[PDB]
Amino acid sequence: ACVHHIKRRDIVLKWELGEGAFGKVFLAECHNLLPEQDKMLVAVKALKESARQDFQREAELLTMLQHQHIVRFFGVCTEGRPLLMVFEYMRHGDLNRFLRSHGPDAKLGGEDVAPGPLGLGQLLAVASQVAAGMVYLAGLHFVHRDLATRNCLVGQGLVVKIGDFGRDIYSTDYYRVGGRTMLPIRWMPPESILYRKFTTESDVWSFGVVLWEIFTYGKQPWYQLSNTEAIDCITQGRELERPRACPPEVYAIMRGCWQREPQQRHSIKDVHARLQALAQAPPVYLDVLGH
Ligand SMILES: Cc1ncc(NC(=O)Nc2ccccn2)c(-c2ccccc2)n1
Repeated sequence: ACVHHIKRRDIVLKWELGEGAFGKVFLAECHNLLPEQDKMLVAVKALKESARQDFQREAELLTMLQHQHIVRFFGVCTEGRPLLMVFEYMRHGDLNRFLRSHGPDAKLGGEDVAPGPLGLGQLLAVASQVAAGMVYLAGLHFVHRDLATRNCLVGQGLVVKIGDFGRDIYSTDYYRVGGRTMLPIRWMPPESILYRKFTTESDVWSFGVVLWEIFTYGKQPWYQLSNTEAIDCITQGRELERPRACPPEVYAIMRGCWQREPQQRHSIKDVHARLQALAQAPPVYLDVLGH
């Protein structure tokens, strides 16, 4: 257990940010966490609570996964109750709400983003960041299982990072099975729905769905269908349409994440190289991509 610890006197709760079942998230002030910083803002998760052993293995797993496009984990506070998990605070909240509030369906302030809906270059910078995080996880042979824009965070400078939360204003993004167990069906490949198989290969299908969410400005995949109607066409080989804001070159990336045969799909190292090239592309080349 190389899990970093924090003393409860070093954490000062300000107010709530989010809530769930196995938690509730607070914005807090943390002292002596990072040198030269003195005091910094963090997101503190107070746990529900015998799942202390479940919490410990989860803490050990979050310590292991530390990268530039993975939501930073600082440590736990085991001294007293409730048990606390400390993470980095992300000014813009989750990627889904960020997309919806910077979309054509938004009513209105410009420090990190220009007026109006996010541009093609911004949307691609957002997609390449999520891909870079998936390259690291696939590299470590880690299978996410819940890759969606509602599980990504956006920080100062439009830095996008991957996490895994519990949500609850995103209940329609899940299909309730055994009165407790939930599935993000709309984000799952046929092998996961039909055979209950989840691998690195299935994560690229999910990233492909994330790519479609980015370009639809956070709209739900298969929104026009119910959960069973969604399972039918996912298992029957039906693909999501090209988003209005999506150029054909990018739709070619999504389609390649959606090759039914898992082994016939492009690697995440590939998808990332194709997205990084488009994000780092000059405006002249990108203006040609936009029609
Ligand atoms: C309004 C708003 N700002 C920031 C947020 N979170 C973070 O800055 N970090 C973080 C880290 C780990 C787990 C959850 N959140 C959240 C939020 C709250 C609950 C769950 C999802 C996101 N919401």
